[PDB]
Amino acid sequence: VQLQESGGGLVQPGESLRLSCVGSGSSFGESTLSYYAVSWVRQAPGKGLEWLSIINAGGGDIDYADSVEGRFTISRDNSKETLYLQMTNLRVEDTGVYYCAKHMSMQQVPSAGWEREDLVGDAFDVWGQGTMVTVSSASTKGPSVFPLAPSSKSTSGGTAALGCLVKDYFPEPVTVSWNSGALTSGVHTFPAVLQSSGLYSLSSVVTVPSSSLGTQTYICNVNHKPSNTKVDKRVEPK
Amino acid sequence: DIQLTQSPSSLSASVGDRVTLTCQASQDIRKFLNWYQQKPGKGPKLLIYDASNLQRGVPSRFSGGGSGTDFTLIISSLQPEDVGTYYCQQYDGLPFTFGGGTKVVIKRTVAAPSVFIFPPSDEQLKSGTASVVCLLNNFYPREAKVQWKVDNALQSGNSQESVTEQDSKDSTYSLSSTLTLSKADYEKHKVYACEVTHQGLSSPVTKSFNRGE
Amino acid sequence: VQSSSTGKICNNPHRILDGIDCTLIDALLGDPHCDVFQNETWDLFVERSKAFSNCYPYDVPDYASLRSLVASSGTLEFITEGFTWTGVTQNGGSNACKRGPGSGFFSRLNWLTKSGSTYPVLNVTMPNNDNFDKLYIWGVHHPSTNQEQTSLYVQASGRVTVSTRRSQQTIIPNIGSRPWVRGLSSRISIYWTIVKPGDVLVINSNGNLIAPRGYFKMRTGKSSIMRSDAPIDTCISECITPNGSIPNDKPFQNVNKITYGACPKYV
Repeated sequence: VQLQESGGGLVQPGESLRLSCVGSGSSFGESTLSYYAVSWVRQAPGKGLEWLSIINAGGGDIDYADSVEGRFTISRDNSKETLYLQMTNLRVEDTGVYYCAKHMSMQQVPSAGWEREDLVGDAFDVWGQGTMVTVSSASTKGPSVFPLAPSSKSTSGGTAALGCLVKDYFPEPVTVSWNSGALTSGVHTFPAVLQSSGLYSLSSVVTVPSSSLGTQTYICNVNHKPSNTKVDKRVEPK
Repeated sequence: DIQLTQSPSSLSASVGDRVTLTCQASQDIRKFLNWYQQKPGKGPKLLIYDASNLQRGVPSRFSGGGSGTDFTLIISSLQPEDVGTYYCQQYDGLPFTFGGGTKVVIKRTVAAPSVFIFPPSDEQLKSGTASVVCLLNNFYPREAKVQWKVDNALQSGNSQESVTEQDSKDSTYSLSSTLTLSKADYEKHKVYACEVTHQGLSSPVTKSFNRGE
Repeated sequence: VQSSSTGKICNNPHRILDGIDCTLIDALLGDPHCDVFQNETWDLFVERSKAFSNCYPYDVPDYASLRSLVASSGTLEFITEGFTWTGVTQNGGSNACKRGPGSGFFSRLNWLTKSGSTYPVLNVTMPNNDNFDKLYIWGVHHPSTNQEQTSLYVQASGRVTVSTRRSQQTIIPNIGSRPWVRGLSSRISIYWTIVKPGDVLVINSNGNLIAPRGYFKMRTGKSSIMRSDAPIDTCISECITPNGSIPNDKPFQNVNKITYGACPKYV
């Protein structure tokens, strides 16, 4: 089994937001996600993991954490192999990355009509990539992309450095690749920093040989999903 | 609600060191306890389930032990890839909780940063602001001092730093300092300099440029 | 010759137990809506036509024999025993067999699936050190696909062997679709085993076992079973038929070939 989350985005304090999680593939036997109990787990920026809610394979035996009880509703559609976490009355401190996480012990075999009477709720043997939820009052803003050009007399050792400055966006995150993912060696994408303006700013830099500069072409593809932004900025010498 | 306390909160050891992480519990949780390896910028992955059981796929060098309240997660020979935070997790009773965390870092020898300076692009000045970026690339240790000078005058309260996580192959860090100022103040001065101090450098390194050159 | 009936089965002198919505087999196994009949006794069990099953879909190879044996025993007195099912998950249940709000199963049966990723070869033994006969009720799950077989019991082919010194039964489960019954193509088949004094029940299986939870105390008395829709009444009548209680004063009768008690002979 593999998992993937969706539905995450920006919302205002008090609003509602549904998160989905689709399971795909087969584990031991040919068992899909609908054989298992799953839980939702979040991680606030720079904090630990917080368990939210659990649901048994068949949709029963649901429990919550005190932090989200009364507001959040966990639910599943096994015909679609999907789990849902409806969130209502959201607050600033609900901000973070939300994970889907499967408990390993098999809880049902739907085609057979078996159900384990005890909910084990043991180890989280499969996790999704996670989906970013942000609760604020600052609305979406797309990034400006500026080239960081390799200069004359830049040579430290026997290479040069160039990059992209991705400035003034909200909320997190942006993603950066180079040459459509053709270039990964020597790339560093720095963590975003919160400015005094309340907008984020970030840099991506890469080290390439001096002889490349004229002959080869270096473009940093920047994606910001919250504002539907997709820029492809070419970096050349000045 | 069951609290889990991990120890240490942060650690450093060399390649091939024996590493000991512990998790202590608010009460008797028998052996209903797991461990997880969160790598930087990635999701958690199961290492140990049910106190002692190694997960299929996870290296043999990782092991688990304990019961009741005390539990240990050992790395018999720490590797470059084994960086990132480790969590313990319990499921004896609801609500389920995790530990505070143990961030693990690799200790390697001194490596001096290569330093580069980048002027603001013409596209940026066009939008009424100037960012000057200084890059310190692939160095160790993490602690390094970056000083901005504008016409040789020491700058403060106007530049922001960012640091990459410890690289999974060679265990170095990289760092950027961004000097932000208005187009007006940028055009007022000529000489822009980033001066770097670091253990691996015998003496402080300066990269500088003159505006328009 | 008696050719007429009252239309009502008299509740004396024999102890009559009205099955209402339950057959005797459903009562035996512990279909949730038959739980009231746990540990009950009878001189005559009365099966109504309104009876139905509401548990996991099931059949009994040789239904009529097991039914007769239990009916004649005249009691459902169960005694749970400590069966040690090492290395397998116990108490499997189903939405097809609800008890209260949650999923359940036959109360006298123990559905053993895998534990972790392994189903070991079970081999338990249970001696009869009492002076009376024990009736054990067990079964075999027949999955509707191979996917189901390997999800529930690991091994691609199951096997259930329940035996005593005298007799032995080995069942190989038949993997394939049956007709759809309450949303389930799969089935359980029920088998039974009698264990005399000094004899030893031995169950051995590498899959598909629906295990027994204990035994039923066997007796030999005047007890029996009858299919009838005639209601019960507060009267006295020695002879009972399906068409109702009848006077036995006359030497013969032709009300019904099936009777219970001190009755006239059928013509």
